[PDB]
Amino acid sequence: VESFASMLRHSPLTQMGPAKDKLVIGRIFHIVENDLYIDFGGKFHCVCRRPEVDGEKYQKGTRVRLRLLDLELTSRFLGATTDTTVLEANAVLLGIQ
Amino acid sequence: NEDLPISMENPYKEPLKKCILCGKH
Amino acid sequence: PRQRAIQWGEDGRPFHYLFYTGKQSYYSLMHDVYGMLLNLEKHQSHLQAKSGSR
Amino acid sequence: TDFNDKILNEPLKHSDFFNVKELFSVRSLFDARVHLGHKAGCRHRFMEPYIFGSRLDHDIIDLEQTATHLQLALNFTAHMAYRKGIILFISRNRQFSYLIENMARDCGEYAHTRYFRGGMLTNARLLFGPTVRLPDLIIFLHTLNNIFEPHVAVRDAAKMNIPTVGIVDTNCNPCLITYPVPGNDDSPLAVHLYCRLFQTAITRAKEKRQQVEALYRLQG
Amino acid sequence: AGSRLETVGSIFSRTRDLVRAGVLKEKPLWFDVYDAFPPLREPVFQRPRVRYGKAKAPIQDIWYHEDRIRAKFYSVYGSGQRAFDLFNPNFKSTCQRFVEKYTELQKLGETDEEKLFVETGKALLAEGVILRRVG
Amino acid sequence: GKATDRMDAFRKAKNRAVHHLHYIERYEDHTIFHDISLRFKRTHIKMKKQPKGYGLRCHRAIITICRLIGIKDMYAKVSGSINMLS
Ligand SMILES: [Zn+2]
Ligand SMILES: [Zn+2]
Repeated sequence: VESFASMLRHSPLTQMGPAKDKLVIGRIFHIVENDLYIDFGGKFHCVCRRPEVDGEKYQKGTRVRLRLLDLELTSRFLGATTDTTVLEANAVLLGIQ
Repeated sequence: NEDLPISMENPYKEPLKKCILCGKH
Repeated sequence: PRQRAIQWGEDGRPFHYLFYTGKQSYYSLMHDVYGMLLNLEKHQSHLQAKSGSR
Repeated sequence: TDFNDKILNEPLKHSDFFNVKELFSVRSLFDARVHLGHKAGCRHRFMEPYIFGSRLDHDIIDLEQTATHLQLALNFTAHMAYRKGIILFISRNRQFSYLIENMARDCGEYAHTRYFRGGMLTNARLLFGPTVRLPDLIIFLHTLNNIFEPHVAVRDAAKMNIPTVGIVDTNCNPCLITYPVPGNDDSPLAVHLYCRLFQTAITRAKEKRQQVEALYRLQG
Repeated sequence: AGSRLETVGSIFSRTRDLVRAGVLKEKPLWFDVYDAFPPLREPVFQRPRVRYGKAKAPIQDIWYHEDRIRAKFYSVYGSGQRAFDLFNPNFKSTCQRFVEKYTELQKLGETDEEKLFVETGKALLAEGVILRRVG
Repeated sequence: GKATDRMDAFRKAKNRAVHHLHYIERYEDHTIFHDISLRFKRTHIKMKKQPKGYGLRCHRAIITICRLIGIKDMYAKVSGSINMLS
């Protein structure tokens, strides 16, 4: 009896509303000894560099806090028929858990 | 059934920024 | 010189998995070293969580 | 041999011989983040009747016609591998190039997530040798590569009369694809679903071949 | 294999006309697999165009009253102390609980929105959760 | 085809033409169905439908390619530019 509208009407991405200054939790899936790719959810993921404090604490599978900005964040140019996609979210990190 | 999308006034819109002297003479 | 062996039989299916790409052994070795790299990364993560020649 | 061709055309009369209905669920596709899409500016032209609506400049791919076109694509790839077919995963993407190549090796298939040169499947008479059996089926999990431009393998497939079952998202060109299906292909947990559904299709096509080999071997 | 003209149209009709001619005396297997289970649209080649004039995109959006409720909630208060967990399909955050309380109070029978809003606020304050708002 | 020698150019043209084929539906294998009035670049070609009791009042190359295809009764008319490939 479950249709399609009721599936995304109660979806978290529709409950959060706008993606501007929202407290979201994420996980770590890949580290390139410099960046902490946080996969909070959705289509893309967030990126951030290693902070000066708690460097060894953030490992693969660390629950942190993010401000959650634009999910895709794209912008068209002058002479471009379409806009490019960076596949990045870029959210400001807050604290631990 | 009654969960169809309705095109309304489109919320999530903050008041546009005005000038620093628009409200004065 | 070392003649190139035949990788396909009478049925037509090649014997190597990564054959429809020009280079087969090079890409297989690349896949193997990438697997070894990710295995070493997983082993290093597990170790951190559970604490002449040319 | 007429008996060898009659046993192959028997499951064609059935609307769902392999039973590909219980492989997915109406609720499992929602938890895997499939209905998601890009922005409203990067939306391709041939992508209007495949989108249910927008959610703050975010198109939502409808799962109603998605599951309809998905079962018609899985059933098409099932009968190909059943009659000694050759598949090829061509998806130039630098994020999951390891999981795609291993699923084709464990099941005895073929993958191609590397750089595409020039005269591969087109000029096969002076590259791989004299006569080479070209793959009669190419699976495009990621149509757009790392430059945002339609790949050349989908253009050369229709040239040599070769079908292609690809996964079109919202910024591709689903014109030369004979079995398109609107669906996201950029989420980490989403691409693991399509890669596993294609693995289960092999376990019901080539592994199910033994069920019909014993029927013809009774005579000699 | 056969005709190398992909700009004409779909491959099904071209292969059918090539087999019906007499130059290719071999029935393809993929052709039989295709005609055994036809899809819904022939893969024809259509040259993309660019919109001009009054031609727009006939793609409707998705909006509800809950969006306006959450907008008013964010304008009055702001972000809650609970973090959104997108991994849980049925994750009830602060905004979801707020809109559920709002709709279950509206189902009664009142016309003033400010009274319902302050009633929901007092109810959520006296329940247990304390929304640390700004001054 | 394009090459340096005549025989090599002919061989290249044949090898490229044996791989590029089309298909034309014919009414009774002598005349096409309806009449088409289309244009290509600056070559306005227009043909009609003729019964079995009619000759071939088309261009030399047009008559040649229609005999190669299988058309025996057709009346065409070209105007504007006089280009072969177009
Ligand atoms: Zn002003
Ligand atoms: Zn792509």
